[PDB]
Amino acid sequence: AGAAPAGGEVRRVTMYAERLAGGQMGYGLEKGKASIPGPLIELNEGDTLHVEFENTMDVPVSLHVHGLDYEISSDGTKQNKSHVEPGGTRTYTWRTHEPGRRADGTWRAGSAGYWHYHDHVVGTEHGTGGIRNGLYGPVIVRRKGDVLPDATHTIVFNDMTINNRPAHTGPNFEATVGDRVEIVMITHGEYYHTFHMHGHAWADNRTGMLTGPDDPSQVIDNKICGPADSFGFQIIAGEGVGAGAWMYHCHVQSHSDMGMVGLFLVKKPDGTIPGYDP
Amino acid sequence: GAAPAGGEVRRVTMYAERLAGGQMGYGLEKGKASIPGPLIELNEGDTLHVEFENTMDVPVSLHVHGLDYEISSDGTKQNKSHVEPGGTRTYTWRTHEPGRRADGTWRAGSAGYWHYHDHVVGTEHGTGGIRNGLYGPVIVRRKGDVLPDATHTIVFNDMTINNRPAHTGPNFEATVGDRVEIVMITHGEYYHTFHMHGHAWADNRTGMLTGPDDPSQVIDNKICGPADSFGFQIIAGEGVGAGAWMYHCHVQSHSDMGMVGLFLVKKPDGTIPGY
Amino acid sequence: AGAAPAGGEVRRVTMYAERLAGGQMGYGLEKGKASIPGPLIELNEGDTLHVEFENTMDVPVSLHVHGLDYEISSDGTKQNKSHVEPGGTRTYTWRTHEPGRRADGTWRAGSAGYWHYHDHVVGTEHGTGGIRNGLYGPVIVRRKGDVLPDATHTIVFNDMTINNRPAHTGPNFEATVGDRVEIVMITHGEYYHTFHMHGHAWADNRTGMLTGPDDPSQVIDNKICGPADSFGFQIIAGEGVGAGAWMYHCHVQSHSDMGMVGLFLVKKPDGTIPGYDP
Ligand SMILES: [Cu+2]
Ligand SMILES: [Cu+2]
Ligand SMILES: [Cu+2]
Ligand SMILES: [Cu+2]
Ligand SMILES: [Cu+2]
Ligand SMILES: [Cu+2]
Ligand SMILES: [Cu+2]
Ligand SMILES: [Cu+2]
Ligand SMILES: [Cu+2]
Ligand SMILES: [Cu+2]
Ligand SMILES: [Cu+2]
Ligand SMILES: [Cu+2]
Repeated sequence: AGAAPAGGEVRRVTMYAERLAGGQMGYGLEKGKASIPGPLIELNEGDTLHVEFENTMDVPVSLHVHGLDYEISSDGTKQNKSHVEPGGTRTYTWRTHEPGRRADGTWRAGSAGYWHYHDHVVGTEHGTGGIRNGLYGPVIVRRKGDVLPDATHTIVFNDMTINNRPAHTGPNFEATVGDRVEIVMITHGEYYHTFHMHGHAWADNRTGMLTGPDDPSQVIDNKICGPADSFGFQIIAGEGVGAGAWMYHCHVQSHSDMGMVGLFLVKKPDGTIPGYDP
Repeated sequence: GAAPAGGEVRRVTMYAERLAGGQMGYGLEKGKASIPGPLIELNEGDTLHVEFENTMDVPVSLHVHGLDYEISSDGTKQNKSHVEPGGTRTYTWRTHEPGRRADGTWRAGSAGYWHYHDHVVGTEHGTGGIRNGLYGPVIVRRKGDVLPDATHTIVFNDMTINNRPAHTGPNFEATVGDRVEIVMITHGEYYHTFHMHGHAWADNRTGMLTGPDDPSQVIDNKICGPADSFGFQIIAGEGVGAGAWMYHCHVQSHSDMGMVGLFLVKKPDGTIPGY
Repeated sequence: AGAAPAGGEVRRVTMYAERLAGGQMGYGLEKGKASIPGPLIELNEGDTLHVEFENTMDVPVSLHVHGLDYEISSDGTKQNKSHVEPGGTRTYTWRTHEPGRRADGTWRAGSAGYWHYHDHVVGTEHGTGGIRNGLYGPVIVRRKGDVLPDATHTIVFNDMTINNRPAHTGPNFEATVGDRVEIVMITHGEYYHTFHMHGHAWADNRTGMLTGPDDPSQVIDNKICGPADSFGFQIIAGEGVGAGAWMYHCHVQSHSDMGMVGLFLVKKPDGTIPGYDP
């Protein structure tokens, strides 16, 4: 349960770019604890986040965010001289805003949504190598009153992997029937995909939930998405369908056949998953 | 008219058969398998028990998008709810209306344009069965939804429409004024862009704006990928009159290679001008 | 903020198809002034446009429009024998309508939206050769009260080009901070793309702007699109982010690396751009 508070706090966080095993690179909030996808960044509309960023690698890296407000000096592009030299540090500043009525009378949308950050300088001047190595992460910006979940899982379709994992190796995620589960879904690389969840549908809008009986957003369980698209939704685990090993996968047929599959294990209260047998 | 509130327990029997030259299909009676398979329509609240029978020499399953089912009705080998050659099984699909949850949020109803397909032929994601023609449309209506005079199903399965040979349509006929409903499904390996000459729709659940407050983009072109489903209703010839109105994938090599047909909109006397 | 009036005017223009340098083809409103993309046609909901069209080329060409009302006589296809022979002429007629309640109580959508026109006859019966050559252009149909921009810019992703240009030639677009800028984005050809704008987001709906605090459309800065997709939006240039050279690009990694990139040059009031090299 819960709802998002009105935002406006100034926050600081340490971020590191680190080599990981397998030629992979990752972001982390703590030295030695980088992860792919990188750490989830949660902000409420109006918050400011000062990211004290350190590049612990032997090659330049950058941090570039979708959707938030930044001045060009926190762009994370080499083109604007906001990348980070090997061993260097720099403070990237992100700002967010509430919606509101402009003086001209139009409506200014807020920053709330499902967003992401990624490298922009490794391999190419668009971060093609660093994205491919794992330098991407989720950003959620909440509007005041937004329903909060019991858990949030990030699913990144990165070329032909999920979260840079080997073919047919999840990730799986667990919930109990009735848990309010939040999915952040991000795509990267060269390929278009279609993201599909067995047993669970969501609304194709900002929060993934219909606002009420007046909301005309299509209700879907299958969504085409391409490089750098990002969306999210919230579902009630097992709602209307019960416990089980509920597949999610890319529905591009060869993509699922070659490994782009994982499991949303929905448990009964006693912890069991009927008919689940790997 | 419009659609009623649902809550009926419906039954249907569905067969999977082989068809000419390696294709495979679903049907309501044997020897009558079609590609795409039979349209299933429900009202939110309805339950459907599909008495399924596999008539083929290989396993098959029935898996549906969007509807409520238990893990036992998955239609996946993974959960052992596939059907062995010659075997039978009853799949149960449920639907629900929208309403406020216990937690105060709004729960979406089942209404939408959906589809069902095989999941075990060729691969454990049904790649061979989908290619062969094992897919069909499902419509679930909300109470009050306007009913059409006709419903046509267009599936973009890899480089074909409805598994037909290149440059063979299908065409669909209507008369000016008809309320024409289109179920559009995509399957296989390619993205596509579905496009209709002369008619636009709203990019929302019904394909029609709710009213003057519906901000949905109005479009005549929509990108879709494998297992995307959507639908819409148009008044044929509205504002444009009768004639042979093209629809096609708008990916240029795709239309060029034959993903194209004609929506033949007839004058009340039955003649299509310029055709 | 100035607004679109109600429509209902009958407008007339002349349009020519002409060969252009580099084995190209384009539309223009005056002989010898064709461009790629073709001239922007703007209509108010309910206006009619009669296009006095001439084919100055040695192959059949045509004019086909998305989104607008036309009879098969102006369909623009060899199917409905509405193409234009070499040297020939023809008058194409487009109509638009306002929205309203039908007899049966259902709501008829207006013509308002971001649309486009292209050839349908060169190369094949689907205009593949014409579209590749540059026979395409934008159409904006405005609804009464729609907010009017200070400038409109058309970005067409045509196969692996922007506006048929060579790789890494932009185009760039200039604005001043505070300007209300309108983007028209059209895709053509064989491939999918994902349009991305640095520092500026918009609403995934008809206008690119949220109606108010009840509009649930997702706010995005990244959007997958395929051949003959069209959408548009207005942004306040630099809002929340400030002046600077703001990148836009296809976010498919190999597409950006290979030059599907341009610049949204947002200038301070004095015309300078921080950190940019003119
Ligand atoms: Cu970028
Ligand atoms: Cu995929
Ligand atoms: Cu499914
Ligand atoms: Cu990006
Ligand atoms: Cu599946
Ligand atoms: Cu296609
Ligand atoms: Cu068209
Ligand atoms: Cu499926
Ligand atoms: Cu066409
Ligand atoms: Cu591209
Ligand atoms: Cu960006
Ligand atoms: Cu077209």
